[PDB]
Amino acid sequence: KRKGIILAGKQLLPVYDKPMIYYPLSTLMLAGIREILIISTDTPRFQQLLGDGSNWGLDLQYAVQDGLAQAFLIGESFIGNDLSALVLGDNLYYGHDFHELLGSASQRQTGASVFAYHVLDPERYGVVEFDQGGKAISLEEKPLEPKSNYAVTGLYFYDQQVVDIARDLLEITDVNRAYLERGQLSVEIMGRGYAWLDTGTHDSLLEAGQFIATLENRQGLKVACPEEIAYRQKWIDAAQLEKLGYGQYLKRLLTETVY
Amino acid sequence: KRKGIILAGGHPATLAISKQLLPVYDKPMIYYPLSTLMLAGIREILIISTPQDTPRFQQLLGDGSNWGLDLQYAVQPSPDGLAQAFLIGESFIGNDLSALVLGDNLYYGHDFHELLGSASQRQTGASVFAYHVLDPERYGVVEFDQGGKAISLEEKPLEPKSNYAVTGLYFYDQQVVDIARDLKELEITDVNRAYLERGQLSVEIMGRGYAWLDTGTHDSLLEAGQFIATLENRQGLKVACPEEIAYRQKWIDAAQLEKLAAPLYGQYLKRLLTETVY
Amino acid sequence: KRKGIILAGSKQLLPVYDKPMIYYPLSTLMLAGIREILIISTPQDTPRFQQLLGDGSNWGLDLQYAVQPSPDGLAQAFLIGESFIGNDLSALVLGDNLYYGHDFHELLGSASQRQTGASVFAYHVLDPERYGVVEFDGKAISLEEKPLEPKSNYAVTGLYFYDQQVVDIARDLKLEITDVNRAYLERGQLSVEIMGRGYAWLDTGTHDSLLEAGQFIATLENRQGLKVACPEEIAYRQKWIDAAQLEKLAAPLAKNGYGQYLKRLLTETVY
Amino acid sequence: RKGIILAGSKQLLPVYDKPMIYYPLSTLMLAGIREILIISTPQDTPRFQQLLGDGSNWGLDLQYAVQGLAQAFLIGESFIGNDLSALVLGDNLYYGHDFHELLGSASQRQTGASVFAYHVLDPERYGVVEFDQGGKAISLEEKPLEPKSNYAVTGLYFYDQQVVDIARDLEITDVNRAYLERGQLSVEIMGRGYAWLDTGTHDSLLEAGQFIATLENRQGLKVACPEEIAYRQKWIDAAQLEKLAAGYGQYLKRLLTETVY
Ligand SMILES: CNCCCNc1c(N(C)S(=O)(=O)c2ccccc2)c(=O)[nH]c(=O)n1Cc1ccc(Br)cc1
Ligand SMILES: CNCCCNc1c(N(C)S(=O)(=O)c2ccccc2)c(=O)[nH]c(=O)n1Cc1ccc(Br)cc1
Ligand SMILES: CNCCCNc1c(N(C)S(=O)(=O)c2ccccc2)c(=O)[nH]c(=O)n1Cc1ccc(Br)cc1
Ligand SMILES: CNCCCNc1c(N(C)S(=O)(=O)c2ccccc2)c(=O)[nH]c(=O)n1Cc1ccc(Br)cc1
Ligand SMILES: [Cl-]
Ligand SMILES: [Cl-]
Ligand SMILES: [Cl-]
Ligand SMILES: [Cl-]
Ligand SMILES: [Cl-]
Ligand SMILES: [Cl-]
Ligand SMILES: [Cl-]
Ligand SMILES: [Cl-]
Repeated sequence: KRKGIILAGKQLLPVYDKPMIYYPLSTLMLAGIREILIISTDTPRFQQLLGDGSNWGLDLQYAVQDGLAQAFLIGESFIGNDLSALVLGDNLYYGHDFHELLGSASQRQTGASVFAYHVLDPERYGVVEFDQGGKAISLEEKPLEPKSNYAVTGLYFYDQQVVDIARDLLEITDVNRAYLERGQLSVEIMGRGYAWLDTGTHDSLLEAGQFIATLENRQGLKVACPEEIAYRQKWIDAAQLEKLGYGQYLKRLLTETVY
Repeated sequence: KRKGIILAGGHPATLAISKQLLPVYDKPMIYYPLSTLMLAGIREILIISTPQDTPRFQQLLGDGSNWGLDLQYAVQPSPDGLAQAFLIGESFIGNDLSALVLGDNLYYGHDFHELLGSASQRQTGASVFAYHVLDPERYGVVEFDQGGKAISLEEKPLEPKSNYAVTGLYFYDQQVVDIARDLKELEITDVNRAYLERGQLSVEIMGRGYAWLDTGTHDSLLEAGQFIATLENRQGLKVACPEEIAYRQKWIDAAQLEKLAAPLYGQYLKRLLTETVY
Repeated sequence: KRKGIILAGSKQLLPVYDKPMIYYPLSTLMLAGIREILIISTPQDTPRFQQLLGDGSNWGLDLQYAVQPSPDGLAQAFLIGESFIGNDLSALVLGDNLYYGHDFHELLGSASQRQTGASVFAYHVLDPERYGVVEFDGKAISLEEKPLEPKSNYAVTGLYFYDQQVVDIARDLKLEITDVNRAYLERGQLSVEIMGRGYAWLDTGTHDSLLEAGQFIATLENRQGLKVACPEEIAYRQKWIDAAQLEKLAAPLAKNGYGQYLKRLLTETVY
Repeated sequence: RKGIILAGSKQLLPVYDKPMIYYPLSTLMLAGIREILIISTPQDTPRFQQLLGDGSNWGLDLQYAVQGLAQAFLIGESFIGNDLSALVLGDNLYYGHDFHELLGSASQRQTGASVFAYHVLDPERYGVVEFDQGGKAISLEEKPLEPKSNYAVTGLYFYDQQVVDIARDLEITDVNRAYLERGQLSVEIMGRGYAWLDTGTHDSLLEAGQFIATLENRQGLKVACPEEIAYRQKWIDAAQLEKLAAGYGQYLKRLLTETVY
């Protein structure tokens, strides 16, 4: 059992054709996570949008929020004794093998898993330094002189240790460094063939919109449609999808094989 | 040995410069299919184009020895079909395995090196890629049975059997030249159907996680440009930079990259010498 | 008579969305009523423009061609085109500039109809250091070529209207267009008209701006069902070519959206 | 002249750097209108109230009412009273040189109605206006199957004291035809040099966003910033702009210390 947390501290704005929250929600769903806590300021508006999630075969809970690590304190009782995963509300991911990348991370039963991605702008993120042999040797939160161009993405997989590490503090980078110092941090490369886009500024929200529109209008498939992912995980049956351009798309999913 | 062919066929936007010489954002369109053949490990490449455009590719790309490639050039007298590439490049292909790419196609995704590697390493039959599109009527369409086996190909069908379009990327064994010779426009789809009829066609799915973009219209060239710019300005890495791929294949050494970087894109090539990229 | 010069120092043969970049500055000179135009470019690019545009008689224009041996400055255009200009009023446009807005015919008309001094356009930009910057007291008091500390955010556009003085001013320079314009300013014969924020003046000179310019034109054109800076349209509306000539020009492009567009111009009133 | 914005949520979505409602709001403000009624759904009316307030921060008087497009004159009948009126739709964006003067001219007629005709690829989606050989408007059709022209009537309407009673007796096109039938409809051409964009679909909202970003990042000026328009109309002084300003804040500060023509 692994439980999910989305921290939305903007995430109700659409990226092209659906609310921004649908991307991190879809990401946790693709990783096989069904029990998800949405932490925000906005909490009632997410409740109004997403409900308890039983329409999508999910169990959605809500909590209200001083730092990203604070999510483990707020969701401590939600996490209980289970493995956890944390996603940030303003990140979207796209690529081939993304189901498998998440699967591998979510299936480790010990330590923590994070993803390093080559960016132009590493100073804006957690930066991970590698030695000559490609081993992760240091983490720095928004460094003035980055040790590498490899930014840690807003996607984190944690074992039962995280709550107690967070308690002894609030930077997510300190949590991740505590695992690294114990030799229990897995840093997987997210290859340049994957797209990890910021949706956090006026410019990047626009770029992300154009990016999704180009893929979707080319393929005739949607990126990060939660009802599709639910259906393909077999968390909802054809009857439930039937009940649930977006409506037309869901109908098409019942009458087409997509590989 | 597998040998590569890039077919760059043929207003008023393109009256001063053929389509595959137009830039997609920051580099000439030909750099994408060129980079694709290079990523598949192909170094000996024939560029077929119009009598007018062949000299301009020669002027842009040279013999390719700067990038550790062997580039040759041939002309297509008139646009009498895509299969005509095997007739024109028959002597270039000889008795070797071959690969055909179309000049106006752009590919991007994780495991693309591995997808190409697998196809290029088969020593028999033909390998093509099926991609889910909104607009299947514009392409070769591949129909699948309940067990996911390919059962038919149709060139630009009025009523497509599926949404799975065959991409502009083709891997062929020694049979292709003789199959092409016996065809009666000469369609690549007829070549592929001849393999399918012999049970020697491998149709690999190119997953929705890969981007296969058209660069063939004013609208799609613009979309493709915005797509590459977004990735490149996010990553600080280039898509389909031939000098990078050459360097990473170890077809050129750091000394050769330095020389190529000096006169120029140039700043980017210099950065490649002083950074580990996984 | 006012004679036009397009300096394209290749970039101006690249398309902005649906037509070659040169069609924008060409259309701009045409909208200003200029029919006799000299296209100055490199020895390599001059033949390619000749191949694209011809003598221009298809569009009721008289196009001539000259070469710039090496890129020794923008003012060099008046030395190269000295004989082409002769004793006539002149206009200079740069090959990588795109203009769009309401009253652009009237803005150009007014400038082209002055029979004395020089007329330039000041446009509020985020990035003034990249251009000639004009300082105001609303009277223009100074010009600086790509200043490190700009006196204002008002950039001088790539669009210049000159009287018979320009050739002799250019002859005595040591070669910046800004020095030419300052020589007029020093004589109190420089007219600096504001190009309002309601007009779009876009750079097409980098990978990023060429893309932005492309998206900009596509959005207008697909919204309106009208083209921006289509030379055959402007020629037809100036009555430099008749319906018969437009029909002939449309026929061979019949295949595509551009031929179809020219045919539509014969059977529709557009205000 | 009193203004009505009908926003029938979509008009709270941003076009690049500001809420969509800021464009039609800025349009009424540029036309010199300070008293504006925002009509929306029972659900969205409170959200506009929360965003915009009574508008006194921007030297405006903003009122709110809840909800065909002609129904706006019935709902805002008491708001309009005996005054001239102007109606804008919540999902339309306008840009061009002389837009202050185009609006000024329309807003300054003291009789009949003024609308704007714009050449579009897609006339069937709008009110279509037909012209005779002499450029006179001879007919209006609401979303015709066979459009008589490519000239769409924009979401921008100027009305005299007659409109409430015409509406009482529900398509905006019928209201406009009633004026046309009385020979009291002025149809001004909005030239191709102006941009009139739809922000009503996923595709057009994206296009509109890219369009505004390109202009704004080129000029270092904002399109349809209400605080700027208020300041330039002298409805608020430098002191009030300073308070409101305390990238968008930085922009308002810049407006106090720069001459912009
Ligand atoms: C062929 N396997 C790869 C799946 C394609 N991958 C899918 C993606 N991606 C393109 S993704 O993976 O990059 C992604 C997922 C969530 C958010 C953002 C991106 C998607 O958006 N939706 C979808 O249904 N699948 C198929 C799918 C989903 C779940 C199951 Br279970 C099975 C299929
Ligand atoms: C093995 N790392 C994953 C590959 C990343 N893949 C790379 C891509 N891609 C994003 S791609 O593969 O999608 C692609 C390649 C050619 C044309 C179009 C797309 C690219 O453009 N350039 C590059 O150098 N590589 C690394 C690379 C190249 C060659 C070698 Br050999 C090793 C690395
Ligand atoms: C009728 N006055 C409005 C002009 C609309 N203006 C036009 C523009 N503009 C949008 S523009 O003016 O901004 C412009 C012109 C050239 C290059 C770049 C922009 C245009 O591109 N094409 C066109 O035919 N006209 C009509 C037209 C042209 C010439 C004559 Br003569 C008559 C009509
Ligand atoms: C010559 N100046 C006319 C307007 C310039 N143009 C302005 C525009 N435009 C670009 S616009 O006019 O196309 C427009 C306005 C509102 C909504 C949509 C578009 C604008 O957005 N804001 C602004 O302050 N002005 C100056 C300004 C405004 C008010 C006064 Br009063 C004075 C100056
Ligand atoms: Cl981190
Ligand atoms: Cl990769
Ligand atoms: Cl095929
Ligand atoms: Cl995939
Ligand atoms: Cl100057
Ligand atoms: Cl203006
Ligand atoms: Cl109407
Ligand atoms: Cl106009």
